[PDB]
Formats: sequence, C-alpha cells, structure tokens
Amino acid sequence: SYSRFYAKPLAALVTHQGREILLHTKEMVQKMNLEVIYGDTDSIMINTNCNNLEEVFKLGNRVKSEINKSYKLLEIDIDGIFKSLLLLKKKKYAALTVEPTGDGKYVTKQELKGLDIVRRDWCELAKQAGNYVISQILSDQPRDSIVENIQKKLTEIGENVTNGTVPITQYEINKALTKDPQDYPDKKSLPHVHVALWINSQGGRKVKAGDTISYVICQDGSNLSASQRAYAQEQLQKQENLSIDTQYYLSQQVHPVVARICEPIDGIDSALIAMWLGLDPSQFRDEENDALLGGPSQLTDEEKYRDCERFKFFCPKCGTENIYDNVFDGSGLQIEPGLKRCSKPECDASPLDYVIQVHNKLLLDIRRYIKKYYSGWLVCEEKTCQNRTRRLPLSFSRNGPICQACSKATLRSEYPEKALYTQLCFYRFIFDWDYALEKVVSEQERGHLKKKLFQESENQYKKLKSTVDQVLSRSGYSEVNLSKLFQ
Amino acid sequence: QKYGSRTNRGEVVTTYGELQGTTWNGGSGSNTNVELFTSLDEPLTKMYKFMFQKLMDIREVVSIKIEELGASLKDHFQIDEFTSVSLPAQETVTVLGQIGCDSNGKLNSKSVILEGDREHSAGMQVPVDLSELKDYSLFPGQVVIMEGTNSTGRRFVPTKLYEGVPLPFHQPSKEFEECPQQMVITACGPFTTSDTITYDALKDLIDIVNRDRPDICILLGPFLDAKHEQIENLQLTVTFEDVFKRCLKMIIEGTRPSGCHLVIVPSLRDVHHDPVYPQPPFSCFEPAKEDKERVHFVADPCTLSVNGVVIGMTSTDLLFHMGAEEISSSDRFSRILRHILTQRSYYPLYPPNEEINIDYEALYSYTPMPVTPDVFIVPSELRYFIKDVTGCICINPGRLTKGLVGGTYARFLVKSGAMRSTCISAQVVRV
Amino acid sequence: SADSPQLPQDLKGETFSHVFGTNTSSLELFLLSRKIKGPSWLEIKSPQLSSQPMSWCKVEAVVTRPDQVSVVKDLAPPPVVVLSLSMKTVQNAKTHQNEIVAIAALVHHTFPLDKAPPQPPFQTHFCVLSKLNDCIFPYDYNEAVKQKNANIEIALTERTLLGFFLAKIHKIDPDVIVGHDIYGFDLEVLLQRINSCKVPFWSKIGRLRRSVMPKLGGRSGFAERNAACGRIICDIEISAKELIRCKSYHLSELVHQILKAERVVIPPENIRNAYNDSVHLLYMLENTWIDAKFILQIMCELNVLPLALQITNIAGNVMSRTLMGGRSERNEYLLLHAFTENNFIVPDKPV
Amino acid sequence: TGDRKGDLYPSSLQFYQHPPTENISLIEFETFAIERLKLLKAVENLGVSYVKNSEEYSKKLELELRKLKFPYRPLHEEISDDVYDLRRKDHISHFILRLAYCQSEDLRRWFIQQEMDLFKFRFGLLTKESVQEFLKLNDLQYVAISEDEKNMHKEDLMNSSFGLSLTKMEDTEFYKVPFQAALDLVRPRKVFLWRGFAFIPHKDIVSIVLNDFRAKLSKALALSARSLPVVQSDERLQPLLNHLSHSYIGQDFSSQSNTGKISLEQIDGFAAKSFPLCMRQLHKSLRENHHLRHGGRMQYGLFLKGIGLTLEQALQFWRLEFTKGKVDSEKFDKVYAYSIRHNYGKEGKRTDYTPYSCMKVILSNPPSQGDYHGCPFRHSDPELLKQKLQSFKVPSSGINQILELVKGMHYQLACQKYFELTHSVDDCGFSLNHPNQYFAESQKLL
Ligand code: SF4
Ligand SMILES: [Zn+2]
Ligand SMILES: [Zn+2]
Repeated sequence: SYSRFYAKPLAALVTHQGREILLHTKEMVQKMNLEVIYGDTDSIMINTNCNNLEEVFKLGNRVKSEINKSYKLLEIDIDGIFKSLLLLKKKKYAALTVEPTGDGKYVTKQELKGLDIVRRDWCELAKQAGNYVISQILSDQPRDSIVENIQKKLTEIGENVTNGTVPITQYEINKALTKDPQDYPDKKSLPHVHVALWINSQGGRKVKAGDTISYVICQDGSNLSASQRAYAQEQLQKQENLSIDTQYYLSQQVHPVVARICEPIDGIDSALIAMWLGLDPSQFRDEENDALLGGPSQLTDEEKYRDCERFKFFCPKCGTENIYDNVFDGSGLQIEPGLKRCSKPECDASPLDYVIQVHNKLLLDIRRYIKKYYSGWLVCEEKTCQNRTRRLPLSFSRNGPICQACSKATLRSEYPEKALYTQLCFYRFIFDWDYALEKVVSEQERGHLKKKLFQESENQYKKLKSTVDQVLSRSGYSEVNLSKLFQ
Repeated sequence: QKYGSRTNRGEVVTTYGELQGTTWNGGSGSNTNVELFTSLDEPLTKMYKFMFQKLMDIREVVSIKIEELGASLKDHFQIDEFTSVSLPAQETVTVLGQIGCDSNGKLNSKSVILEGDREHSAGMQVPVDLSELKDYSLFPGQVVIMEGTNSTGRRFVPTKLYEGVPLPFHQPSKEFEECPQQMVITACGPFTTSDTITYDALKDLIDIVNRDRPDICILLGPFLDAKHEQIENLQLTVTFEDVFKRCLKMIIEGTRPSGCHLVIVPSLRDVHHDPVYPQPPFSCFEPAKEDKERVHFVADPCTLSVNGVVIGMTSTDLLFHMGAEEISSSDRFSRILRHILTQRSYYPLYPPNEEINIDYEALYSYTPMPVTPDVFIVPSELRYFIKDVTGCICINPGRLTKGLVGGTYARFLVKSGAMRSTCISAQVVRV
Repeated sequence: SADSPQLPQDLKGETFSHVFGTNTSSLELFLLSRKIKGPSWLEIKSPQLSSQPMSWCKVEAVVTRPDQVSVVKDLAPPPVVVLSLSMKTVQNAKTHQNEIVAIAALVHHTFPLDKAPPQPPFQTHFCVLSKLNDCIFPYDYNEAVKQKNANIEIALTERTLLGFFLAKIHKIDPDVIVGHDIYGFDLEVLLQRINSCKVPFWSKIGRLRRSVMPKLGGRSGFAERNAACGRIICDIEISAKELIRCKSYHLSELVHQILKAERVVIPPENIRNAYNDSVHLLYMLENTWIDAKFILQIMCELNVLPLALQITNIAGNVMSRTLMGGRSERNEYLLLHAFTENNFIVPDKPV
Repeated sequence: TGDRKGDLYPSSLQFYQHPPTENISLIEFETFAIERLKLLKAVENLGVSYVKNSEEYSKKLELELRKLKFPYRPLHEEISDDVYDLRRKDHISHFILRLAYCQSEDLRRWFIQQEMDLFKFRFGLLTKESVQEFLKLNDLQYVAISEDEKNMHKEDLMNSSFGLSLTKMEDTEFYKVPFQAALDLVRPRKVFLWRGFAFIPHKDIVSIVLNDFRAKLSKALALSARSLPVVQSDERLQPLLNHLSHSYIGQDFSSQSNTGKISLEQIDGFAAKSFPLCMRQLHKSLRENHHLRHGGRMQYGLFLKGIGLTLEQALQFWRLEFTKGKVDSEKFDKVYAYSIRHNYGKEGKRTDYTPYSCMKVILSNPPSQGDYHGCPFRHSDPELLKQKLQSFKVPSSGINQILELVKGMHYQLACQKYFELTHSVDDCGFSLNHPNQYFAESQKLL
C-alpha cells in the first residue's frame, strides 16, 4: 500500500492468479501419487515417497516439467532435500538436510528449526529425554524402529524415576527472578516465587530480581498444588519428610518435552507417551482427513456430543444426581422418558413433577456455559509454554494471537464458539422427542412410545426444548447470513 | 425480621447542593419529557445475536478504540507524531497505547505493560517502568499518551503521562427553559432480602414513590438476583420469568397513583435475562395500555434526556471492578470516576472483571459516552456517595437491600439551565 | 525555479483539471533527467569553486545547471574506504541512558566493489576506551595498553571519546561504515551522547556540514533519518535478512552460521566489573575489536557491497537507500526510469 | 404457501441467476451442501457408466432425485408448500456448491459439467406446456410454431430435420428461434432458416438452452472465485467448502452396532471373494511376510473392525500373525497391542477408530516401495494391475473395461466393475464408496 505504484486491482489479480497456480500445482503433484506437505507463495514442500536420491532428482525434474507445461514462464528450482522430516509448522521442524556430493552419494546434516524452548526452567531429565527423542527421529532408521527405541527409553526413564535411581541434581529446576518476589501478581501459582519468598523469610542473602532460584517439587503430604510444594534442594536433604514428586516430574516435565516431538508421529499420542512413562492415560486424553471420513457435518450423535457435559439434576426428594444424556432411557417396552423416574430405585419421585426446577436448572446451566464462553480464556498451543491468559493481545500472526510469554506460538480459545454451540445443541438433543423417536429409538420401542400415557411427558419435553431453542435463536453461530456470502 | 424492625427509616445519610425541606414533592411526571439521548450513534433497543466473537473482531474493536481516543487526544494536545511503542528510543518520544498487566493477577506498579495500536505499533507490547513518573493513576484498558524513552529497546520509561480530556457537557436547547425542576428517585437492586422473595424493600420504595410523587423513578437491576441464596440452590417453586413478571407488575401497577415515568435498567445479575454486555432492554413484559407512555425499558448502559438534562446510568458495578485494578502513585473513587469520564466509555476496563460478559462489537457500538452527563448514576457495593467529578454529579445510592438489612436510595432535583448547577440538590436516604 | 512557491496538489482551474509533479523531489528530477542509474562515473563541464566549505570532503565543486553533469560509461569502479565499527555501551540505572564506553574500528583504505573481498579484510584499526563516570581505570591501564602495542586511545571522559571518534571519522573519511544494528542502536546512541555531552561538530559523522540534528525516526524509521548523510551505512542485520536465512539475526547467530565461529558475549554486569584489572579491561576491548572483525568478515562473506552496487545499477537508485532496506525506494526507481523513458507521467509520491 | 412463501420459485428448472437472500441455519447449510454433492456425484457416476440418453440413466437419476428429495418432476396442481421447500433446497444448495467449486479451474469445469447434465435431464422431463412456461419466465422468447404454419412449411421441415419420418414429423412440434442462438445448428446446415428464424425440433432446443446456461454459469463461477476472500474468514464454513470435493458421502462404519459375529477361521475364506482388492492384498502380505507396516496395520485392522472382529478377536489375530516371525508375545504386548486397542477405542483423531473409506484410501497416504496399503486401482502400475487381474482369471473383456475405467481416474467404478464380474451380477445395485460396504454387499449376495 505504501508503494508509489500501489494498484489494489492489479495486486488482487496477481494474488488470485497465484492462488490458482498453487491449487493447480497441488492437483498435479497429487495426480503423480506424491504429497504436497506444505505450500506457500514462496515454496512447496513435497513428499517424494522414495528411498533413492536419483529417483528424487528424477521426480523433481518431472514435477518441474509438469508445472512448466501449464505455465511456461514459471521457472522452478530445487532449494533442498530432506532425508527425514518431523514437521509441526513451517519454521518448526527437525530434518536431515541432504547435500549431494556427486555420483549418487550425499551427506546428511541435522537441521532443527524452531525447536528451542523459550522457558528455561526445565529439569535436566526432560532436556535429556527431548534430546534423545530428537536423536532417534533424526536417525536414518524406519518409523517402526524409531518408535520402538522411543518406547524403550521412555519406559526406562519412568522406571528409573519410580525406582529412585535418578541423580537428584537432575531433578533441579532453575528459574530466573525478573522482579522482587513479593511483586509478582501470580505469586501463588509460581513455584520459584514461593521458594524466593521462603529464602527471604529465612534471613540469609535476600533474593532480588536477576537471581536464579533452584527448586525441586517434593511431596510432603499437604494436598497442595505443585506450585506450593516447591522446596530448595538443601531443604529436601534436611527435612527428611520431603520426597521428590515423581508424578509431577513425569507429567509436567518429561511428558511435554517428549510429546511436543512425538505426538506428530502417526500412531503416537499424548496418552501413549503417558502410558510408556508409567502415568495414567486417562488424564491426558486435520480437516482433509475429516472430509475423507465424512466431514464435520456427517458425524453420529455420540461423536458430535462426546465432549459435552450432560444434564445433571439433583432429585428434590432423595437428592441423588440424575445424569441425562438422551430423551429416552431403557430398552424395549421398559423404555420411558428419562424424566419419568428417578435414578434411585428406592426413590419414587418423578422429576417430571418438578419441571419448574428442571427449567430453572437448565437456565442456570445455560448461563454457566455462556459465562464460560465469554470469559475469553486463551491457552498457548505450545506444549512447553501452555501460557493461560484472559488478555487478548493485538499482536497477531497469520494464525491468530501471538502468545506474549514465548512470542512464538498462537493463543487458542479454551472454550471456543463451537464448544458452546455444541453444548446448546446437546441440551436441545436431550429434549428432542421427535428426533429421538425417528433416529435414536428402534421400531418396537417407537411403537411403545408413540401411544398415550406419554403425551404429558411429550408436552413437558417440548416445553423444555423450547428454552434451548429460544437460547439458540439468539446465537450468531447458529445462523448463516446468505446475503453476506452471495452479493 | 431485621428489616421490618429497623429504626433509621427515612434518615438522610448523605446530602449535596441546595438545602431542601424535610419533605420532597414532585410534579407526578406532568410536565416531563423523558427520552434516550439523541446522539450520532443509534441506541441499543433490541436483542443482538451474540455468543459468536471472532478474535479478529475483538482485536479490531480494541485497536479502533485506542486509535480513536488517541486521535482525539492528539488533536486536543497538538501532538506532532506518535511513535511505535516497541521500537527503541534514545531520545524522548510520545507513545499512544493502552495499559495492561503482564500477568493474570491484579495490576501493580511492577507489572505494567503498554500495548500499542495496530496503526502505530502493529499491536506490540512493551514493559513500563514507573520509576521516573512522579504522579500517575493507571488501570488496565486505559488509553494513555506518554512521553518517555526506551534506551534498551525492552523497557519503556515514561516521563510524562498526559491527563485525560473529558467530553464537553451538553448545551441544552431553550425548548425546556420554562419547564420546572424535576424530581428523580433512583434505586438499585437487590430489591428483596437475602432470605426472602417477597420484595419488601420494593414495596417500601413504591410507597415512598406514591408519597413523594417523583417525576422519574430509575430502577436498576438485578430484579431477580442470580446470587440470591434461594435462586442458586433451586428452592423456587415458580419459573424465573414468572417471578420477574410479578415484580414488574408490582412496580408498574403500584406506581399508578404517582404517575411517575419508570426507567428500568437490567443488570448482569438478572437470572432471567440474556447474560451479555451491553445488555439489551427487557422485552418479556408488555405494559398495559395505561402505562405504555410511563415505562421505559432501556439498555445497560443508558444515556437519558430528561427535559434537556443528560443522565448517565449503568447497573454494572464499575467502581468495584476498577478499584480492584487501579494503581496510583499516592479520593480513590473520584479518581476512578474521572477515569471513566475521560475514557469516554461506560466500561473502559480491559480485560473485564470475572463477573461480566462483554460482547465487544456491541461494546464498541453502545458504550461510548456521547457527552459528559450532568448526573451519573453508578450503584456500587461500595459505600453510597454524591461526588462532584469535573462538574458531573456522580451518585452512588448504594443498593436498596444490603444482605439481611435494608439499604438506601437516592433522590435528586434536576433543572436545565439552573445557575453549571443542573443538579439543584441530591440526597442519599435510607429505606 | 525551485525558489518559487509550490503549487497545491489539488490545484484545479477552469481550463485544466489536474496538476502533476508538484511535489517531485529535486534529486528525483535530477536523476531521471540526466539518466543516472546508480553509482557511475560522471563528468562535470565548467565546474566552479564553493565560496565556503559545505561538506567535510577533501574536494568540492559546484555546477550551476544540472545539464552540465553527464554519465561516463564502461569505466571500472574505484576502491572505497570501508570502516567496520563496534561499540560497547552500558545502561545507567540512574539516568536510564546508554553510555558509550568503548569503540573499535577496522579500516580498509582500498576496498573493491567489483572484485573479490580482500584477505585480510582490513589494513588499519583504532580503538578508544573510556572510564564509566567514577569507575576509575585500573592502576596500570596505560602500561598495559602500551605493552599491547595497539592503536588504543584512553579518554578520560565520554566527551573526549566522542570527540576522538569524530576526529578519526573525519580524517579517515570512510565511504562505507559497516556495523550491526548500526541504524537502530549505534547511530542513535552516538547522536544522543553527542548532544548530551555537548560535543561540537556532530555532522562529522556524515559528510555534509549540518547544524541541526535530524528529527527522531517517527513513522519513517531509524534508517530514514540520514544521520550520516553522504556515507553508506551497512547494517549487516538488514543485509543478512535480505541475503541469507538464519534462525535469528543477532550477531552471535550470524557469526555461527556464516563464519562458523563462536562469539563471546561479555555480560552487562561484567563490563563495569572489567574496570578492576587491566587484563579484564583489555579483554573487553579485544571483545569489541573481535566484534568489529566479525562484522567486517560477515560483510565480506555475504558480498554485501558488490551486490548492493549491482542492485543499485539495475534499479537506478541511490546506494544508501539500497542498503537501508525496508520501505526505502529501490524498485520504484526501476519503474520510474522505464516510464520516463517511455513518455509517461509518473505518479506523485504519497505524502 | 403456508407461512413465509412467495412467488420466488415459479418453475422447477431455473438458471440460478439470483442469489438467495435468506438467513439459514448452519445445520440446514451443511445438509443442503452434502445432499447436492451426493446428487452431483450420482450424476457423474451415471454419466460415466451409462449413455445419457439411455433409459437406465433416466431411471437411476430419477431414483437418486427421489431419494435425496430434489425437484425433478413438474406438478400441475399449484405451488404446494412441500414443493416450495424442495425448490428452495435446490436454489440454496446450488449456490453453496458454487462457493465450494470455484477455487480451481479443474473444480469449476467439474461443477459445470455435472450441473449441465442435471439440467439436461430435467429439461428432458418437461412437458411442452411447462417448457414454454420456462422459456417465458427467463425471457428466452422462443416461439412454438402453429400447426397451420407447420403445414405451410411441411416439406421444408421434413427436409430440414435429419431422420424425421412423415408421420413421426406430424407428431412433432417445432420452435422458432433467432438464428444468432442456433449458430452450432445453422453452421452445418441441419436446421431450416426462414426469415431470420430457425425451426428447431423438441430435441435440439435443449442444446441452445444449455449453451445459454453454460455461459451464465461460467461467468458466475468466475465472479465467485473473485469473491472468495470474504468467505475464507468464516471458519464455520471453511472446513466444508475447502474440502467438499473430498467429502465422503456414504454410510458410517465406526459404530458397529449389529455387525454380526465373525470367526477368525472365516477370514481367509472372505479374502477369496468378499474382500476388495485393497484389503485382499494386505491380507496376502500379512500371510506371506507375517508383518505389516503402520499404514497397512491401520487400514486392514480398521477394515476388520468394520466387518465385525471384536477387540479380543483382533488381538488374537494380529498376535498370532506377528508371532509367526520376528515377534514374541512380550513384544506384541509392549509395542503393538496399544495400536489395536486404540483402533477399537473411541478416543483419538477420528482416523484411528473409523474404517477408511475409498476416498481416504485413494487420496491419502500413498504407499511407498515395500508398503502394501492403498488402492490397487490407483497406486499400482496399469500393466501390473492387468497382470494381477489375469492372475484372478477374470474374463479379458471385463479386464479391458476395468482398465478403461482406471484410465479415466474412475477407480471406484473400476472396483465396482470388478465386483460385478466376480459375483456375476450385471447390476450391483449400489455405488461403491467404502471397502466395508463392499464386504457387506458381497455377504448379502453370499
Ligand atoms: S476402490 Fe475402494 S473398495 Fe475398491 S479397491 Fe480401491 S479402496 Fe478398496
Ligand atoms: Zn430421587
Ligand atoms: Zn506461548
């Protein structure tokens, strides 16, 4: 825009043509049984799927020819070759750069871009684990061997930690104090600030800004967050009531550093890494593939609402919680609407009697979810940062807000609009009599439910669904303005 | 029990302005003209679709807020050029930005950051060192202009903090020159005791209204509090809408003898209404044909014109929200009120408090203060007061009910063109 | 004439609808009129003598009419004087300012612009060291400096250090000054400390005799201030960003990636502690000298100056703006020359 | 015209000139988009398989239109609410697909082709009255000749239209069009011109109409591609529109529900005739090398899940197989078991517990040397494929057919033809889009 010759029409036309060329190139490369694993106006990263460098050069020449055929003046060059590539983002990868020495022989050199960890408060255990994982990935071995070696090392580290064979110096975490410890607004959640306050309280050399605090997270029988259970090493050696919190050191130190490099491998997830380390996977559980498997619009009800909270209602009479996740409960002729009988067999109270209370609880839950959405909590997508802030910064990358803790990753909403929309849709679903009858219910069950003795329940369910429908009618996520699209 | 046996009924707990008799009387809304302040921007009068905020839209709204306020201040101060906040500065430069906290806790003098706008700084932030600033008063989300230096390129050191510039007051037309002084009774929720749902304080206030016959009665929410112990634990045998309808019927029908224009302002604590700010007006009640011209369902915030007198009002507890975050070098409420007036927004705090849901497009469209109001009603959990901030009479009438005990309301007299003494008298009185 | 007023951009009359070229710069008019495309050999007919010196240059001439300047062709470029500059500063916790405490300069007097970079990249060098305002020198600073057998000058104040630096820049008269973050840090700090210590003749940093210092960067940027007018300032940060990809463009990363060497960074708290022993002070000065050497080596290895010359010749702009980077006019001049050569009314510069 | 209807949808066929202005729901948006994608894919498949004038083409297209509830037949009753709804569907869905099919020239061409085909079919189902109505509503102003004028130019008309018999000609009615619209007919002298008007039978007119339609549609697609930046910012519609062309439009197999009981001993037998080639190959490799690479492991295992193998069953299967070489029980428990468990779980990226569809196998994860996954009809050299088919003793003619289809990149159709040959059924009665579907149909034929 600042250009002396700025011409918005010309720039728009050039950009549009560039888009067309890029998409056509993707189609061509795909037709050649190869994969375009990245593409930008400046470069294209293609998966040759070959183990020979000569065939790689042949495929590059063929791709250049195919592109030039449709665009004569578009001259392309090969900028590099990678033997192996772990890719998380352009500017975020590990690779074995190939320099060909001639005559079919080449030399490989490791190249890590964007894998440095901004946070420096990491125990040597996690650093060594990450180094080993990167060494295994950047070896010329196949995928299966790499995964087997990674599993071996992770199980070994977990067993060593749980057996207390790990040198204590490797549990130490060093963090720099950028302020006076009392001046941190989040001092409660910060362990190094806790240790600095303790050090100052002792009466020795007071720790001011610029000082490095070394601490180890220890279990002391306090039922307090890991931040509060942060102790200096000497205190751990002296008290005799302090033990290293191995679970913390495996879940919060090793697991992130390892999963930030291993999760991209297909077949490995955070849960698998947790299992290998010896933790509980329960605590750790692409649009193209989704389209290839049905897309977001053709999901089953169970998969569409699997992350949504179910409707909890406490019986006024007995006080037992009732979880509602469907309009109907039971099978066969024993099937009845969920709000007909209490979940406690000894309780004869019918929740359908207290439908005013159900309405009020529904409104309170809707308010709770709307408040959660408008809280605007953002979390850094980087595993090694996981910065949580309410403040949205005006500094944006192409992908969204830039995290101001590490300055290298995007902030993602903790409770996005889709989450709230799906929650409201689920609350509508658990009260949709007609939909349940048509889709969820079977034939004999449908016949048993499509008679009298349930008309009153049907009317009450319709009234309850009216509330969620009213709320959804006021949501901008559930409406598409076709005027704005087509003009 | 405790409320019904109180002994300080009718006590004047605070006074301001011309002394008046022990009894106040009004015109019963006879020669009264109440409307919404006709400014350039259209008012919020109907529900707007919400629950769909794009982070890009929030970024744009915040950036344009900073840019617009900075443009007005630059014209006012004859500032030559703004400089990018992030760039190093060996010599003194003027920088426009908004204040924030480097962490999630409460702001302190060592955790201040300045975030620039997209036009001059590409949205970049910079830490701020307040060691060389002799006097300051900063809260998060405050748009400021500062002269300072950044020698290390990593820490901005302000040397001057430009003062705020409030909007000009309203210049009333002569159409209301001959109108008499108008009486306004303002009360804020909760209206029922913590352990009851009978609205006894509301009945007492309605009796007071019929007794004194004010010209306007401004009732601010909540009317069915979400924090009421009965509401949270689900002990109510009737729907929320039914209770609210009963309350509104009580208010409207009970004020029939007084003939007083009722201005109803919703609250974020209204369990029956849409939880979003700016809050749209109530729309679940249809007044009878004999009360249509008397009842005004307005939005939160609201700028009302009463015979030329501009009254700003908000149900949101602005003072409590900003007192928890304002940092000063050395009256705190007066400082916060001046901050609100100078920022020219009914909610300048960013990020907001944990108890308010903000739709930022609606905030941009419906929270700008058109002018500096003659009277500014700001109910708060803090103590009641009547303050004069830069010529604006800021009234905190407290809340009608304070837990188990009765609370307070306020009554004031407004006349356009009086003496700038548009507020003849004001009093915080007990219920 | 240029002394007459300037017509409004939106000027319109009954007979004419628009006015083009009202704000065209004198330099642009000259370059497009005489078809001067980048650095070249120019012949001046009927040169005059300036009444009083206007520049800090050895020789001066004046041409009354722009038509007297013609472009000679096909001759080889001459050698240029290149000065690689590094400086050590310390932040003052009380005054919140950076005090220049050391400067090191490496000078090559015959630097080619069309040949290969010389080996070694420099011929002479000088260094100036100062005490940090009540940080007295170690007992035997003079003896150690003399034993080092170097061109080290000890200044008793920052004012004397700046005066010495300006005198040396005047005497050497470098055509190119190369540094790292020179536009953004070195020049700004130099000017601030010159106007703070009240050092006369700041313009010796440049080549024209200027009385008033340039306005702060504002929107244009640090580069577009022209502090060293008439000298080509090469910031290897911008040149590296244009010519080579790196993880970061701090000097240490560039040294690691381009020269395959290791660069030692003296922590800020150690710079002021180096005034306890003469050995430590000499180590700090040698670190500054090594930094200057690294800057010059990176410049030579990337071939920044020959590439800048070729880019300027192809585009046909001023070389200083070629090496400034950013929003400076580089290819706009290519288009301007083409359109002027094809009878076009080029657009007015945005204002 | 119940509540909120109007004269916005006069006729069934339309040129799709005026964009919709309504506010629809996201669910309606997605349903309409997917439904019209199914319709267009059915049109393409039927066009490849059959001749567009064939009666089989018409019957199958009518069946698809009825199944997806799109307007295809007129109704001389009135604008019934239901009818209105259908027409609204058509109108909105079309434009949605425009937004989906304007990014790349290839896509554009595909869209245009399918749309034209559909339009032609619908025109072919229009009664003369309805036809004229249409030609009027769009200001095409083509006149149907009178009977008297027809008799007046009887001989000229007889000699104008190729292969028109006297009585058959008496049974036909022509239309009068300006000659500027019948360029392609007049140029080779296959339609009579009188006083600046061509007399086009009921068969050629569709051609002119289609020409106009195509022009308009191409222009529209260009404009849509020009207005793309405004839509990319709407995340809600980005996953759909950016990937609609690669959207699976079959049934779901993630939830087994009632898949029957399969004994391991049966599996080998299935590989004879019920497993599609993609799976058959993997089975063979697993029984030869006693091992499969990640890709294959996933593909095959998920297929097995789809055909009803239970978690325990799968664990046994894989266990034994790997144990027959370079693997011991402990190894299977430490490295591989978790894989199978996740395959049978409901947590992951939806590519871990969902059986892969034909498109997933064809357009994703191309096999490398030593990898035996993927679609043989796509990822195997044509000659090699021919050899394989010969090894299966499929009749030569059938082989030729299959190969022709493969040359057209109609891989799924090739597989379908193979199925039809192996089971000796002229018509399979289904459209192949998932290997598990393949298996199920085979078993239905037993
Ligand atoms: S077309 Fe589908 S079912 Fe047939 S072999 Fe290929 S992937 Fe398998
Ligand atoms: Zn119960
Ligand atoms: Zn981060």
